[PDB]
Amino acid sequence: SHRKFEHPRHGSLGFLPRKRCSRHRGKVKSFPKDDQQKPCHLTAFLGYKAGMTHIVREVEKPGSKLHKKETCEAVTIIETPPLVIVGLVAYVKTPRGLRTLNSVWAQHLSEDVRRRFYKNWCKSKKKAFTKYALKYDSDAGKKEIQLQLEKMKKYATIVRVIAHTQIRKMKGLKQKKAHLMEIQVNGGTIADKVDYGYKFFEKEVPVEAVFQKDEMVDIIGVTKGKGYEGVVTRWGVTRLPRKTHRGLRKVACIGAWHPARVSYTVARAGQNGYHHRTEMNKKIYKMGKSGQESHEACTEFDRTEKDITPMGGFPHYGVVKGDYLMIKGCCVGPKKRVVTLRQSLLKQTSRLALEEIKLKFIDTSSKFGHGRFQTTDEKQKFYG
Amino acid sequence: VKYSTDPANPTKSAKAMGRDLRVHFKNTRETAFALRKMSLNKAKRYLEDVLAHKQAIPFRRYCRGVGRTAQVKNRQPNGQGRWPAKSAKFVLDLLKNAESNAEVKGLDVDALYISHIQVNQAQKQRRRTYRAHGRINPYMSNPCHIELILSEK
Amino acid sequence: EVVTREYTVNLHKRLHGCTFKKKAPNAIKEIRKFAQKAMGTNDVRIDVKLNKHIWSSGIRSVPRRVRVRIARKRNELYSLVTVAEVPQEGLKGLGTKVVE
Amino acid sequence: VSLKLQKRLASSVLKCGKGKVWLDPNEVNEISMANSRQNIRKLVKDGFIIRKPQKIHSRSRARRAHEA
RNA sequence: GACGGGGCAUUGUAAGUGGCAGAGUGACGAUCCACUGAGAUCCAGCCCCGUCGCAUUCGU
RNA sequence: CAAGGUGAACAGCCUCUGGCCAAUGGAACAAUGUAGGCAAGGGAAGUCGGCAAAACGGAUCCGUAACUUCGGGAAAAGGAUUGGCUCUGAGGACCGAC
RNA sequence: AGGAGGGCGCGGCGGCCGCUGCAAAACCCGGGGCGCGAGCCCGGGCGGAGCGGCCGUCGGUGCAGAUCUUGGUGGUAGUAGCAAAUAUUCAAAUGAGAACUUUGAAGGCCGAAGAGGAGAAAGGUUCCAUGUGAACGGCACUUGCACAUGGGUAAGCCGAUC
Ligand SMILES: [K+]
Ligand SMILES: [K+]
Ligand SMILES: [K+]
Ligand SMILES: [K+]
Ligand SMILES: [K+]
Ligand SMILES: [K+]
Ligand SMILES: [K+]
Ligand SMILES: [K+]
Ligand SMILES: [K+]
Ligand SMILES: [K+]
Ligand SMILES: [Mg+2]
Ligand SMILES: [Mg+2]
Ligand SMILES: [Mg+2]
Ligand SMILES: [Mg+2]
Ligand SMILES: [Mg+2]
Ligand SMILES: [Mg+2]
Ligand SMILES: [Mg+2]
Ligand SMILES: [Mg+2]
Ligand SMILES: [Mg+2]
Ligand SMILES: [Mg+2]
Ligand SMILES: [Mg+2]
Ligand SMILES: [Mg+2]
Ligand SMILES: [Mg+2]
Ligand SMILES: [Mg+2]
Ligand SMILES: [Mg+2]
Ligand SMILES: [Mg+2]
Ligand SMILES: [Mg+2]
Ligand SMILES: [Mg+2]
Ligand SMILES: [Mg+2]
Ligand SMILES: [Mg+2]
Ligand SMILES: [Mg+2]
Ligand SMILES: [Mg+2]
Ligand SMILES: [Mg+2]
Ligand SMILES: [Mg+2]
Ligand SMILES: [Mg+2]
Ligand SMILES: [Mg+2]
Ligand SMILES: [Mg+2]
Ligand SMILES: [Mg+2]
Ligand SMILES: [Mg+2]
Ligand SMILES: [Mg+2]
Ligand SMILES: [Mg+2]
Ligand SMILES: [Mg+2]
Ligand SMILES: [Mg+2]
Ligand SMILES: [Mg+2]
Ligand SMILES: [Mg+2]
Ligand SMILES: [Mg+2]
Ligand SMILES: [Mg+2]
Ligand SMILES: [Mg+2]
Ligand SMILES: [Mg+2]
Ligand SMILES: [Mg+2]
Repeated sequence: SHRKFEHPRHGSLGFLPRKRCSRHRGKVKSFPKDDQQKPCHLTAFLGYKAGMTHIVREVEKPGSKLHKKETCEAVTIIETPPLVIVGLVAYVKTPRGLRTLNSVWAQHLSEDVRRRFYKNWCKSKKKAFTKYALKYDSDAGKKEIQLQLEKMKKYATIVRVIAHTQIRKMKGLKQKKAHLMEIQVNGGTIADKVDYGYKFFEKEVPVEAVFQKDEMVDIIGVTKGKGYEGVVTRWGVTRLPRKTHRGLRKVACIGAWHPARVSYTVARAGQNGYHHRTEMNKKIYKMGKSGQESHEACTEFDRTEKDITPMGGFPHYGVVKGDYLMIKGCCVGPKKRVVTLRQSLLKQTSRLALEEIKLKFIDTSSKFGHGRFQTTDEKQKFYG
Repeated sequence: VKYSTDPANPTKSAKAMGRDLRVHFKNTRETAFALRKMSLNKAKRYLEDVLAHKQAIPFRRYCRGVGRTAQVKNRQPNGQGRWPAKSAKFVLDLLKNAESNAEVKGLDVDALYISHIQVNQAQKQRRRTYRAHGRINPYMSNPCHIELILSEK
Repeated sequence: EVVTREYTVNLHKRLHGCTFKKKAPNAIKEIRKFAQKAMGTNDVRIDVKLNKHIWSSGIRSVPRRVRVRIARKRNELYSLVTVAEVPQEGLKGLGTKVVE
Repeated sequence: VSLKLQKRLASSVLKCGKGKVWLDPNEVNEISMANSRQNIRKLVKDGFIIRKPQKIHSRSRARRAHEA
């Protein structure tokens, strides 16, 4: 018989299976559509989640009750020091889909990125790319490099840069192995893309070359793991009555007599968390550039000299010394987790997209307690 | 005594035997399988490592409900392995008996390997257990016979 | 080699979240683990006065920090762990010290 | 070298509980060879077997509270 | 790495010494005040840096 | 047979004499259990049903309805107080205890 | 469903004809055949003392079932499980072997209508000493309410008895 009352189903079938992600670094599953009229540029970046704080700003939005009034907003800090370009990858079209044409690597690769090619770096002879580097010394070897680049200009339809992070700049990460990813170039002609990506070899590309203030971006990462979980927390089903024999944290009926099988749509217990997620439309509130006034947490209204890092450091992270992004709201994953930042796939012709953010105050109180001072200088002057 | 296998080099081989040994047959069968053509010195070190929890024994059959460890990941990609101490100590004792039998024959302890190892089921011994509603159930051990031949080549 | 040193063991962070009926028994096991890593000897002997000190507040309240002396001696080497003398002003500023 | 017979005999000889008998840990072999109540007596006179004192239960607090 | 130092945080002013402070009683005496936002704890999954250490396999 | 303290008390809780640590051990803290807790705002909307839980609780003072077989109801209901310290008064025997 | 005929096989008895320590019966075999078939014949092995065929006649004479009887054996499965009664730790000794035995120290519990000290029923040697092959003490044990060898219960007044 039909169910007595209607309620919508718990959870989405569009994120199935709720398993552990097969990767740790978030993966771009689709780059923005290439517009060959625009200049050559990168479409993605890698960063690390430092922590959260809250800001105060005055809202300019006609028709809203918040118009000309200040609002408090939680922001996530993502430390994004510049990436190093170490290679180029070309793709050609094919009736089966895109296919890697060839790749060209730079002569100098740091040991941080070379650790990525080893399970046990310190037990090995560290021979990776040692003979490849010899093409840049002879003259027949340089001929191959130029021939590979010319093949890229003639046959490729997609050109991507091979870039890695400078993971040793963040000492609190306690990691020497860099993160490596492919980033698409989305401007100009194929010859323009190849020339643009080749001039960047062994060079640092800052976050300001990819994103700007007040832009909506997509954040890709793996959420926080939680291990084996029951249906009440994993799927959000309701608890049974207190009187329930053999426990109350289950789904009561897991299916009818027919079909004589359990369906894939019924909530079951299993892994919760550590899933790949692509979250879009996160606004950039600030770009903190190392060696500039924009790096400090002082605003035009607050002239107090303070750093972005809260008192006592970012809990479980450390001190932010490199370039960073302030982003409205929450972000996937725990602290220290590597996050992939991608340009929006759609046109951002909206008021929230086109709004101009002006910060009034940045909180730098300690997040390890009920912090009440904005700086260590203020705390010491208070106690004498 | 006739074993199930002849040495095929009786002058260059030594044997050891044990009947009705009070150790689980299923555990000892896996231990005996793990050292089938092993050299004598590597077999001794492997069994001491099992006693010391440093090397696991792979459980291939008689494996239902056995945990996963990663110490057994080589030569058993699924982690199913364990450290049967009693079954390892009983085999170690037999290995020392055959080793001294070889020394009497004068064969060198080096270049000695297990050419034959076999675990057979002994007659079971009876004990008792008590169940709900005044019922009695069997409570049985499964002892085994172990045969062992070391050969030079 | 034969050497004698004085260490301060932070038992508070080693026993955080431990079950009440096992806090003093686990402190003894952490002391053994500490000596095995500090001197490399798999044979660690805990002095009876050190056992009394660990248990002097019952099974529950193990001291947060304990100044111990670990003397590595030849039998094949073993470590003998005893209670060390605390100077005045407590353990502040006290690192690992070499005895004699 | 079990001394469970000597502790039982000393408990009877000294007229106390088994929990009050102290056998010299450095004289385990000398106490062991004793097997009669006469030998136990010779060990008590020598000083290898001792009746431990009662656990202290003070009445100081009850006296103080009563004066209050 | 182990201690230690600093930062950060929680609780709420330690022990001790001193006081012509203290209902009163015949030296006692709750409590109060000063040293003293003190003392204690703080990664165990917080942040930053003077003393001491440091076997089994695989050939496309 | 049957001790000390608290207390009205052979209540509960702690201790002395005496007796015991015998109940397979080790590692780790997933789901679901079992036993035991807390939870903002609401307060039975839950459920056949307040099931379960929570609230009440000792002592002292005040005060206590209908109905009644005049004995009860009644600890009805409803209020207030309670620590520590320093004292003060009263109540005795031939110096003492509450 | 049912009836009948002709055959195959098992065990005796009366007869006849044989075999076998130069290896009978039984059992085993990817050995070779005969018969539509029930079955039979031979080969190789094991085994070590009896067996067969033909005629007649006789019978406790042929199994896949009966939640069939008795015995043995699997999968389940090295799985379910060993979670009440707050609790152990250190050093030493003994021993082939010690988380479990003994000593000392420490930390705890029973809390005197007890986890203390003694009796009536009931049990019958479990009591004590020494020793230890296995079994048993649902992990273990050097250890015992196990096992083996010895020892131990005294009345005119306590009881029965009246
Ligand atoms: K229905
Ligand atoms: K949620
Ligand atoms: K519910
Ligand atoms: K398992
Ligand atoms: K003070
Ligand atoms: K103060
Ligand atoms: K659980
Ligand atoms: K209701
Ligand atoms: K016949
Ligand atoms: K009499
Ligand atoms: Mg409907
Ligand atoms: Mg895609
Ligand atoms: Mg029920
Ligand atoms: Mg916080
Ligand atoms: Mg299971
Ligand atoms: Mg049972
Ligand atoms: Mg019964
Ligand atoms: Mg610190
Ligand atoms: Mg850490
Ligand atoms: Mg009584
Ligand atoms: Mg009283
Ligand atoms: Mg009482
Ligand atoms: Mg039990
Ligand atoms: Mg357990
Ligand atoms: Mg509530
Ligand atoms: Mg209300
Ligand atoms: Mg209702
Ligand atoms: Mg309803
Ligand atoms: Mg109803
Ligand atoms: Mg109720
Ligand atoms: Mg009423
Ligand atoms: Mg066959
Ligand atoms: Mg016949
Ligand atoms: Mg017959
Ligand atoms: Mg019949
Ligand atoms: Mg049958
Ligand atoms: Mg039939
Ligand atoms: Mg049946
Ligand atoms: Mg049967
Ligand atoms: Mg079965
Ligand atoms: Mg199990
Ligand atoms: Mg159970
Ligand atoms: Mg035990
Ligand atoms: Mg109790
Ligand atoms: Mg108690
Ligand atoms: Mg008795
Ligand atoms: Mg006895
Ligand atoms: Mg047993
Ligand atoms: Mg007996
Ligand atoms: Mg009489």
